[PDB]
Order: sequence, then structure tokens, then C-alpha cells
Amino acid sequence: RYKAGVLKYAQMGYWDGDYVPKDTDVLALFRITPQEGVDPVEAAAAVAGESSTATWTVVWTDRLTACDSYRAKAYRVEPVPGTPGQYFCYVAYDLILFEEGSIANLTASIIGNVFSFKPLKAARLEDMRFPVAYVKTYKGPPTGIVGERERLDKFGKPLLGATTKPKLGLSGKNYGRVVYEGLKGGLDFMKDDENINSQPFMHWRDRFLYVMEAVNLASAQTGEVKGHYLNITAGTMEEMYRRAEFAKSLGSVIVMVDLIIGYTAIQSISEWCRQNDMILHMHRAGHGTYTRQKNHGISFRVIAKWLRLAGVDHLHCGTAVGKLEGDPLTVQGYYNVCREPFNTVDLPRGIFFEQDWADLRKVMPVASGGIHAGQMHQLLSLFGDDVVLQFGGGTIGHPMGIQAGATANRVALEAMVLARNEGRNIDVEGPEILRAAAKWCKPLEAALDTWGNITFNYTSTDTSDFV
Amino acid sequence: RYKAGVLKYAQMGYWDGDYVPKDTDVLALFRITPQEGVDPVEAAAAVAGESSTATWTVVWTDRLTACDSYRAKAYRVEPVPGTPGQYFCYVAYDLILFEEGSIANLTASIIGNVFSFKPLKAARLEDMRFPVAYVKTYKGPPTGIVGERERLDKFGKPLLGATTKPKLGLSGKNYGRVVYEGLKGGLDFMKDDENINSQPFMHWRDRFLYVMEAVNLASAQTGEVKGHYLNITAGTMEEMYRRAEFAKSLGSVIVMVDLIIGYTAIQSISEWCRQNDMILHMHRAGHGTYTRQKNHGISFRVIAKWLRLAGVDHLHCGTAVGKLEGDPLTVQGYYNVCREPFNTVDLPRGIFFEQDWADLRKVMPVASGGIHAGQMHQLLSLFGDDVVLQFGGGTIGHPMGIQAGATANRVALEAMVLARNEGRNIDVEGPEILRAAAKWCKPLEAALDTWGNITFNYTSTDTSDFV
Amino acid sequence: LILFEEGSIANLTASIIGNVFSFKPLKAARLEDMRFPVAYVKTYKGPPTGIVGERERLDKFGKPLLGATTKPKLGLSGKNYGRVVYEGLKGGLDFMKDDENINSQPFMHWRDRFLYVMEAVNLASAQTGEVKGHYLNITAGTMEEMYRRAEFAKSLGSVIVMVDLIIGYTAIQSISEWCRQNDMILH
Amino acid sequence: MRITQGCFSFLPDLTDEQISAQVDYCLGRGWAVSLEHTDDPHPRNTYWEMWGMPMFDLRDPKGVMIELDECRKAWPGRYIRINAFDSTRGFETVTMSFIVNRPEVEPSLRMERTEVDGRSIRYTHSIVR
Amino acid sequence: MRITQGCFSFLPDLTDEQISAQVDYCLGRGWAVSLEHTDDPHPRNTYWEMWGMPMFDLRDPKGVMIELDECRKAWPGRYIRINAFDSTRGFETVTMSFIVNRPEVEPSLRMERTEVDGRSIRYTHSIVR
Amino acid sequence: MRITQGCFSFLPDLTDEQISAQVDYCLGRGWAVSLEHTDDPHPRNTYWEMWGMPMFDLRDPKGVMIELDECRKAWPGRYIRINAFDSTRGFETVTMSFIVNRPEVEPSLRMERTEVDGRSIRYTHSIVR
Ligand SMILES: O=C(O)[C@@](O)(COP(=O)(O)O)[C@H](O)[C@H](O)COP(=O)(O)O
Ligand SMILES: O=C(O)[C@@](O)(COP(=O)(O)O)[C@H](O)[C@H](O)COP(=O)(O)O
Ligand SMILES: [Mg+2]
Ligand SMILES: [Mg+2]
Ligand SMILES: [Mg+2]
Repeated sequence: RYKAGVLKYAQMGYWDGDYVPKDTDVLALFRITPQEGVDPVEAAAAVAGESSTATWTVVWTDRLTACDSYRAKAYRVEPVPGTPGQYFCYVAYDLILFEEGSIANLTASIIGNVFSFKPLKAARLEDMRFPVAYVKTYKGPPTGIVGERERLDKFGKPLLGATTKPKLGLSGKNYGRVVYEGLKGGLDFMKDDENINSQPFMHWRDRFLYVMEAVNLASAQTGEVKGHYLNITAGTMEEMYRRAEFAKSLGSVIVMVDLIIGYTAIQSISEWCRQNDMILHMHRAGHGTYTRQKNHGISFRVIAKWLRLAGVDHLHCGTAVGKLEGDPLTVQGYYNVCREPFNTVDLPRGIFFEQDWADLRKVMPVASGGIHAGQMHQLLSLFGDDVVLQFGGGTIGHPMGIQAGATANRVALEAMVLARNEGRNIDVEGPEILRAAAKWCKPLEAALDTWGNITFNYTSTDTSDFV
Repeated sequence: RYKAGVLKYAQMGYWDGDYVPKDTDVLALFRITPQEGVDPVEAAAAVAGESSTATWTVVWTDRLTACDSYRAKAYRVEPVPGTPGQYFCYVAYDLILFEEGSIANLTASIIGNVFSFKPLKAARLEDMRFPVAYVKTYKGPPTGIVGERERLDKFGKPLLGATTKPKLGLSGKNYGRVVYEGLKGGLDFMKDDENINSQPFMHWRDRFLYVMEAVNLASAQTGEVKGHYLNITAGTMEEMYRRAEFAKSLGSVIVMVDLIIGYTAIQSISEWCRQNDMILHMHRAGHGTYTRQKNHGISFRVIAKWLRLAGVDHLHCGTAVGKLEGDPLTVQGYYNVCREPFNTVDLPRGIFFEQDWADLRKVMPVASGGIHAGQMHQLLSLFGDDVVLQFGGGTIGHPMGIQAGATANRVALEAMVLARNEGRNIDVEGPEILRAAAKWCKPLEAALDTWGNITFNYTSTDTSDFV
Repeated sequence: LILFEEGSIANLTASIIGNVFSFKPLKAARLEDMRFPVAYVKTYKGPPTGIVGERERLDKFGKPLLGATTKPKLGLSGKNYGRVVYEGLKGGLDFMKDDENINSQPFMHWRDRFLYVMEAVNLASAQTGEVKGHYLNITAGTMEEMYRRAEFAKSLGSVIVMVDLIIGYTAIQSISEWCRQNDMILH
Repeated sequence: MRITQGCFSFLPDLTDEQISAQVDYCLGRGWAVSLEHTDDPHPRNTYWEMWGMPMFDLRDPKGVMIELDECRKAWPGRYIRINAFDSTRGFETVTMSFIVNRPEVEPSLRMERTEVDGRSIRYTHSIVR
Repeated sequence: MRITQGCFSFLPDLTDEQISAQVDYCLGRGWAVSLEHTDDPHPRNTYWEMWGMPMFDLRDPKGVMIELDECRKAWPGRYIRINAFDSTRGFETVTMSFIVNRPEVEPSLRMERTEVDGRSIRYTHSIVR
Repeated sequence: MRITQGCFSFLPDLTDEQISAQVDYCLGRGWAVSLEHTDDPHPRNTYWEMWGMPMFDLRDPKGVMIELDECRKAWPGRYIRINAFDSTRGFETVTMSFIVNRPEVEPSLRMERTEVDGRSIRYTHSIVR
């Protein structure tokens, strides 16, 4: 088996049906659609091969190292129910192949070159198991759910947010005025847009100064600890550290970071935020490029697992009822990944492996994108308390102003939490509770008339296969 | 048009058929598949909206800033030939929205949230036009094609490479021995695998020392300047700079970097490489996650355009005849993007916009993945001279050894270049030239017998629409 | 595992062997053996080179490596100390070493010793054709003095430096981080 | 020992008929042909002794061959190479380089190892001739 | 002058009967036997010229001895050594190394002293041959 | 190979009549004439072996020429030069320097290239003689 020539991956020693994975093994699922003629066993072994220690032809240098330990092994292949030509493939990897405390190395191995293979039509990474031995090498999130709520002294309900609208255009003076009117109205957080950085119309260092004056003026007049997600996303790391150090110098509670910057750049801020007492917010920009398609890419639950290990306190996980793509059961899957310390296997919610995080900090999930006061009963029923609800359009787009829009969303949420704890069903009586609160609250009545019939309903692309 | 309520994107002012784009405008193509019921004009305006300065409901803060300048405008929509329900959409963006010298800001705007939209089934970014005003803000590649060849003193043929096999497993002592036997045989470059970093079996600092001794021993015995692509990919930037500084300290010619690390992390090394006289190699790991699918994702030609602006000297562009996905005409498109200073619109090669780079350094494209001595005539005809050909399996997997395998590939290439310049047709007579060279060269004859009928032929997924 | 800090020997000892020994209800207690889980060992970096890594650097295989302690323990001046090292390594020994109590005494300063032994190492290396070494003692009062002794040992081009156990696990883990980042073998 | 600096090194020594064919390709594309010689064939040694001025506007491959034979008579025991120079908007560099004449016996390279900080080695390549 | 690089150096030169007994130990434990040669016997010089491929699956000590005598005929004035390679889970390295053939006269080493900052000296070991 | 260190190097070798005329210019302006010799003609090598003491108060060009012929008899295969020294308020330095006697065959310089950090090279010029 070491003579010169081209041999099949199943014959080379990558497929083993009788193999039982150990407790110290990285497990990965692959939703493989093979080409016409290619066997699913050969398709699995090709994925198991190139992701670890294989090439197209046999080399004599394989006899030097103990290959039986280093080679990844595909152990079982099962057909996906519903689809005629699609297969689940379980691949086991050993800890000897992975670097301690590196997301970049983990992705270079598993999702390296397996996607661009000719014998496969479409491959998708569904779920990934991490052993207890591997999770302990990572530091985890800087604060978590517990650590953040103690800093802000806010308990018993979702934290409210709003994106400063419009996205681009506003100068430093006027940008802070929208922030000031938002936070004083009743919002816990305001934020920068993902594209806002250091544009010619408004410099970053000017924005940072004017929002911090708006935060402290709102904090004095309400008596609450307010915050603004300061966008530090830059071209280089040298610029990025300088933006973060100035954010610390002003005394900001929390800074935001885009997903585009890369896992190597993300892990650097996670180390920085812990060593300077800062809460980290992640905005998933350009995630839908490789997440939305059900047949090809990487499922968000795997990305959420990597981002928990990298060390982020906040993460956008999606809204089931919002303007963006999301299926209620699949969305709840992403929420359970970043919150629960130990999650059991559940096929309707898209969990395939029993994951044990072993005392890593809980990432607080953020629901954002096309939501308002009328959607409040559905949001509280699906997720719970330890979430962040963001109303970008639903606050500023209010007919009365910004202060009234912030009050309308705050009154709506406070009425729902009070009704839920008393023993009233928030799924059925939900709309009636909001109408009853509108009798004494005038800004809430105006908000319900504006966005009453406005609902984003479309067929979800990323759906479950066991329903 | 500023009263509170939900209005359509076409009515809001994002679609304009009579609009003619200026010379200082970032243009983007989108291959949009809309949902059943959604109009292509509305689908275009939704993409044009969210990528710049829009939200689902109208805000009063829009009246503050001059929105007519900041809003992105979709100017024409044309149906894609061949497909019944797919449309090309041309979106124009103004320079006021983009930060000077930042890839991360450019991606946060254009490919931000437009993919995850419910009214669109699948969207793909085909091509992007950059104005002369925008390209000049970027530094470009550290050396280029011209700068690199002058350093190595090698002219008139493709530079030869080989990946050290197996991928993982080899210890520091033995790893350098494979490198030594490769370079002395006739290869110009050896390289680390993309997953190799700092594993428990072999530490990085040990690898760096042993390969550099192997480089200099090969350089003394052949009389040529040899190199090894040293993988610096790490978890954090602090670890990454320390790996690069030690690579400089040994006196290495060229270091390699994975694409996963992120554009923010990439631009930092590009600044470092210029200030320390280093050539930068890019390995595209995990690119096929969002590139391979024809209906959804980002085409590699756009990624190549970003990587040229970021500043990389080498880039894997793909092989038409290799084991990995690639269509001959579409592959030539990626080569023309990174080499040619000015490229005209060509629909068979996938070029849609007339791009003027204005004196940015030429990125040298790398052909790798499932190629051998028998494929030499096809490689020289498709691309040309200013390329890097890498034979990972085709060198070490040779029956005689590593030195013979390196000689076999070198003799094969030298025979083809000599035949091409004399006036012989390398497309037809190609196999006969290699057979005639095998009479005096014995390692070449053994290489042709091993991989003669072995050819990777499969239906390409990423294909042209104008054929 | 909830009780232990990731990558710290000092924290592990503060928990287990903390106050249990000094108990009145116990006459005598002894810690015999300890099990570490796979989850806990991975947090630590481990030895800088190991058995495999060291033998490849010295190019010596198939037998035990030979050493000798420079006698007498204390007394010898910088000039004469290197002469004993020179005669040892040329005779057939792979290593010579400093005594555990030798640091920076009034009779012989450390920076003088470091210079004279390195000349003796290279003279022996040229005459035998083998890679020779001397375990340079870096044990100091403070960490600031200890890093300065190590950086000078690297500057001369020494293969291996030695460290006493007394200095403490917190001080030991600091050199282990330093030796990996500067290609040094730790004794 | 054989110094493989340049193109067509692994192939057998090029005859005058083969050299004339290779220059014909260079003049066809519009490159300036120049002859260079040295007795010091070090790697990364940039500048060799130029045999006169480069032939910019010469549309005959035979004219180069006369200057090549003249250089061989003047310098028998030296490395003679042909350099084709491109003069376009972006290139402005050498395109082809190949040794046409190499001495009776090729000199070997001695490597001197200077031990610096840690385990790092400074390497010095020196020609015996 | 005698270069003591490797095992059994201080002992007198090993006869073919003794070499066969030493290889028998290496093949018994399951190690790959490889022959290496050089004319440059520098300390810390890692890579010697390999005589073919290492013998992985060979259960006969006589088969190694044929390749040893073949290497002696090709390279008379060179340092030939035997390297036994271990292929286990943790080792993956050389286990035994000993010179079997050394040239008629052993070359000496010259030490060059470069004066740097303070009293520090950079040393350079060079072979006379 | 010809070492061009100093004035009048590109001109043909100066005759005794021409040297006497050049010294006459130096003594006229009031400069001290000194003879220096070496076998090591390195660039930036400052100090050559002085032939006695410099002639400070000598108002005859013939007196220098006697000491020049005496130096040629003692050192035939050495580089002899004349140094005119100015002794004013601001100068206090050498004004004229020219080689009058150079050996039968001029020694060449070998350049050794030490590779350091990045692409930087330390150069070492060494005389073959
Ligand atoms: O740009 C936007 O659309 C938003 O500001 C929401 O604004 P509205 O509240 O005005 O819709 C959010 O950034 C998206 O939710 C991001 O997507 P995801 O949640 O998928 O990260
Ligand atoms: O891992 C591999 O397969 C390779 O080493 C090729 O090895 P062989 O030559 O042994 O096939 C390259 O990294 C791929 O070409 C990367 O893909 P791309 O070229 O698409 O970046
Ligand atoms: Mg936003
Ligand atoms: Mg690879
Ligand atoms: Mg002792």
C-alpha cells in the first residue's frame, strides 16, 4: 500500500465502519451531495482524507510518521431523510492535528480544501463536536451573560437597543443627538452601523467624543448606566488598537466588531478586552454568503461555536419573525449553542452532537432586523430573558419623535414581562396585553397603528430535515 | 416621502433607469434570483438600499443629511441568458461611503446584509469596478512579478514548487530532509501545508530552523537562490508578528499566509512585508465555501481584486486540468485580473467591467492541486510564463525518490519552453515532445508511466453564461 | 476542574497541598500520586524541546549523554574554571556543568564565568568535531537579574542553561515560556 | 558540481542553431538582447560584466551570433549569458536569461557557518575559484 | 585529529561482523536502516547525502551489508554512517547513528574569531578539506 | 586589476622628473612631505608604514627624492605613496596623496557575502596576496 501509484481513499485507509470515536476526538458532520457515479463511501473518505493527512498519490514519507494516529477517519454514513441524493458523513479528527488556542488552525484543517473538490457537487458543514480537552485551551468570552448584567445593574428582562439611522451621512454633532434622544427615551443601548468606520464626512475620533457626551448626559437624567457600541473596525491592526485604546480612555462600557475582520484579528481583541475590562459585541456582516444555502456552506451553529471559543460576549443569532432569513426551530438552535452550558442532541433544532462547554462564559444572543412593538409577544415566547432586542427602524421611524419611539418599545416590553410572570399566556393574549397598555401610554398606541399589518413572511431557506 | 410608514425601495428612490454612472463610482454586479412574486426591479432596489443608506421604514433623520448623494443607485437590470428566472443588477456606490485604504470597510458596505434578505432566493456577486481614485489609496503588492524575479534571478519560465508530504506528522528533523531533497533535485520552492502551524508533534520554531539549513545547503550545491514558504498563521496577531520577525531573522525569502485570518489581519502583514523586504504568499483555505456555487456567494475574481488591493504577491487562482474545481475560460479570467494592468470587458472570461489598476504591482498567480509532468503542455498553453506551478504529489510520489521527481518536472518544463520558443505547437505536439525528452532523461520516463491515464475530469460548477 | 486555574502550577499546589498538612487531627500525611485529566494537561505548554528535540540539536544518538560537575564546588576563578571545562569536554564528555550553589560570588562574577566557559566550549568543539555544552547557572535573587543572565547566555550562543528547584514554580514557568521563545534547553 | 543559474540548465548544452532560434523569439516579441559575462557565478550576484551595449533595434538573429563568438574568443573561461530586456509600460525588466557558455570545470561553493544568538546561523557562500 | 561525531567513536573501527550484529539489533526492534555520506563533517551539520531510500521492511541484516559495500566502492574518501529510524507514536526520530567508514586522513577544523560588542566573540568553524 | 587609491592613478606611472615637480608644489605652499608604504592596499585602510619622520622644514625637492630611492631599495614589492600635510588653523590634514611605486602585479579583491536579516548583505573585502 506504499508503492507508487494512485489509489482510492477508501482503499488507502480512511473509511472504517467499525470505528468508535474516543472522548478526545473532534467530530464533524458533512451534508455531502456527491456527483453522478461517485459512491457516498468514497465521497466521505475524500472529505476525511484531504482535511487531515492525504494527497492524490501515495508517498513513501508516510512510512516515517505513524499514519494510523494522524489520519482522520469517517465512521458512519447515513442518507438524509426527504432528499433522494444527499448524505450525512461523520468524520473523526484527533487532537494531535490542532493547535492549542487557535480558531484559524481549526478552520485550516477541517474546512480547508474539502469544499472545492470535483467529486462533490455540494458540501455543507452542519455541526461540530468539541471535546472537553480542546475547549479548556481557549479563554472564552470576556464577561458573559452573568458578568455583563452585574456591570449594568439590569435584571429580569431583555436589554433594549437601537441602530442609529440613517446608516451613513450624519455628522459628528448630529450623530450624538440621535444617540442622546434614544437613550433618554428608555433604550439601554445605541449603536454604530456595520459600515460606519472613518468615512470622509465624519471622522471616527470626532464620533467617539460626541456620543460619550450624549451617553453621560442621558445617564445623569435617567439614573441608568447607558452605552453605545463603538465600531472599531479598521484596515490594519495598528489602527484598530488605537481606536480601542481611545474608547477605553473615554470610559466606554462596550465596543462592537464586524465578523469580516477575521478570527485571527477577533482573538486579538478578546485578549485585549479581558485585560482592559471591556464587553465585546460581534456583528455578523457577510455571514449570509456561506450560511443561507441549505446544500452548501457552513451552518451558523458551527460559526457560533467558534465565536464562543474565540471570545465574544454578544452575537447576532437572528430573528424568526424579522425581515432577514430565519426559521423558528433552527433559530432556537443557535440560541441554545451560545447560552446553554450543556446541550443534548435534538434533531428538530439542528443539534447533532452532545456538546459540553465545561464552564465557559455564556454568550448573550442579539435579536435584530425588522422588528417592532407588535412583535414583542412572539420574541419573549421564543427566546426568553437573556437576549438583546434591537429596534433600528422601529424607534427613530416613530411619527412623534425618537424619545416617544424609545418609550413605546420600553412600555411594550415591561407590560409583557409583567403579564408572563403573573401567569397569563403571552402567545394568545399577547396582542390584547399591548392594546390594554395603550390606554394609558400614548406613544405605544401610535406605534401599533403604524406597524400593525406590516409583517415579513417568506419561505425559509435554512430549514430542518426532521419535521 | 418623509412621513412615518413602510414604503417600497423603488418608491423611496433607489431605482433610476436614466442614471449614468460617473468615473468616480464603485460599480457592483449582482446575479439575483428573486422569490416567487418579487419583481426584479424591487429586488435590485433592495440590494441597492441596504448596502448603503436604507432601513425598512422611513426616518425623519434622512432630512438632515443630503440623501441624494449618499444613496446607492441601481441603474440597469438585464435577464441572464440561459436561465429563466435570474437577473443581472448593476449597483453604483459613491466614494463618500468608503474608507481610504480598508478592505474591511468595503466588504461591510457592499456584501454586508444584502445576502440574508428574505425577498431574494440566491444572490451572487459577479464582478466589481474600482475607480482610479479608489485604487491609489491602497499600497498594493510588496514586490509584484517584476520585483520577485529580480530577487531570485530566474527568468523565462514558470517557477516550480512542491508541498511537503504528508500534510501533518513529520518531525522537525525529517521535515527539512524532504525540503533538502526537493530543492537540490531542481525545484525552486518548497512549502508548508495550510494546516501546519504549531502542532504538539512539531513546534514552529524548530521547523523554521531546520528548513533554513536545508535551503542554504541546497543553495550551495545547485548555485541557485532557493526558498521555503514559511507558514506564519497563528491564533493572535502577537504570535503572528513573532513568527514573521523570526523568519526575517533567519533570512528567509518568502513567507505564506492563509486566507482565513481575515482582510484586517492580511493588510497588516502587507504593511510589514514592504517595511522588511519580504514576499507574501496567499493560500486560499476555505474559499470554496462561498465561491464554488454559481447561484450564490462571491466569485473569486472579486476576491482576487480585493487581495491585489490588500497587497499579496502570490495567489492560488486554480487549475483547469487539476483535481480541484475550475473551468478553462473562467480560470483565465482570474489570471487576467491579477496580472494585466488594464483589462477590457470580455463576457466568455467573466469580465464585465473595464478595470484600470493604474500602476499597481502584478500579483503572480499559482497553479496547484492534482498536476504532474503529463499535464505540462496544457499548463503552458493556457497561462504562460509568469506563473508558479506546484507539484505536491507529483514530486514526492515518484517511484525513484524525491530528487528524481524534482528533476523529472524540471526537465519536462524546460523541454516545453524550448519547443514553444522555436515555433512548435505545444497543444498538439505536446505529448510527443515529452516522449522525445524521455530518451535521455530516465526520471521523466518513470514519471510518465505512473501518471499517464490519471486525469481528473468532472463537470465544472462555476461556468460562464455566454458560451 | 472548576477549582483550578488554566496553566498554573502555583494554583494547583495552593489548593491540594495548601493547609491539609498542618492539621491537628493528623499525625503525618504524605502525597503519594496524582492523576491529571486530558482536559487539564492540554492547558500547559510542556517541555521546550523534549528527548526527541534535544538529541536532534546535538546530533547524538544510541547511548546516554555524559556529564561532569566542575570540582571543587566553590573557589575557582573565571580563568581556571574554564580550564577544567576545556579538559573535560575534549576528553570525551558531552556536557560540563555549574554547581547548584555557584551563582555570583565575590571570588568569581557570573559574567566573567559565562565568557570563559564559552571559549572553552568552542575550542573543544573544534578539536573533537562534536557539539559541546555547559549548563550555565542562572539562579538569581530577583527575576530582573535572572532574565539578564539568560539573555547574555543566549547572546554567547549557549545550547543549554540550568535552573535550581528552590526558585519556585512561578519563576520556573517564566523561564519555560522564555526558553521556547529563544530556542534554549532547560535543565 | 554544475551551476544551474538561469533557464535551460538541466537540458544539454545549447548548439548555435538552437541559440539562434531562441534569440529569434526574443527579437520577434521586441526585446533588447544583451551579452553578460563573469568569473564569479555567485547566487543573488546581480551585475555581470556587459559585453558592449544591448542590441535594441536589430531585426536579425545572425547579428547577435557574431557578437557571441567575439565574446567567446575574448573570454574563454567565463560564464556568458544572454539577457532579453522588455521595454513596455509595466514590465521594464529582463524576460529571458540563459547561460550559453560555461567554463571547462565548474567551481564549487564552500559554506561557512557563523554561530550567533541562540541556535541561529549566518551562512556565507564562497566560490573556490 | 579524529572526528568523534556519533556512537562507537572512541572504540576501534568496527569490522563487518560487528556492524552486522548492530544492524540485527535495529531490525529486531523494528527500525528503518539508512546509509548517509558526506565530505563535510561539520558539527551540527544536519543533512548528509542519502544512499537511496531507507530500508523499512527488511528482515535480513545481510541485505544492508550489500548496500554498504556498494556505497564504499562509489565513495571511498567519505564519511559513511548508518541511521536507524524509529516509527512509533511519540518518537518518530533517529535512534542509532555510527560512522562505519571514515577517510584515510581526518580533516581538522579552523576557528575564526570575530570581535563584536564588548568582549563577546562570534566563532566560525571551517573544514580545511 | 589595478588599484586606483589616490591621485594620478588613471594617468601613466609618474617619472622621477614629474614627481620632483609635484613635490616642488607641496613645498612651495608649505606642506610636510611624508613617505608611506604597505603590502595591504585595502580600501578605507587608514594607516600605512611610515618611512621615518615627515619632512617639515625642507626647502629642496631633491632631498625628498633621495629618501624615495632609499625606500624603493628597502621595499621593492610595496605600495609607496607621498603624503603632503597642511599645518594651518583650520585644515591640519593631508592635502595631496599619490602612489609613486606599485608592485609588479596588483592583487585582486575577493568579496564574501554574509546573509543577515531580510535581504541585507554584509560585505567583506579581502586581498588575495
Ligand atoms: O442593518 C440592519 O438591517 C440592522 O441595523 C437592523 O436594522 P432595522 O432594525 O432598521 O431593520 C442590523 O444590523 C441587522 O439586523 C444585521 O443583520 P443580522 O441581524 O443578521 O446580523
Ligand atoms: O492540499 C493540497 O491539495 C495542495 O497542497 C495540492 O497538493 P497536491 O499537489 O498533492 O494535490 C494545495 O494546497 C491545493 O492546491 C490548494 O488548493 P487551491 O489550489 O485551490 O488553493
Ligand atoms: Mg446595521
Ligand atoms: Mg496544502
Ligand atoms: Mg552539584
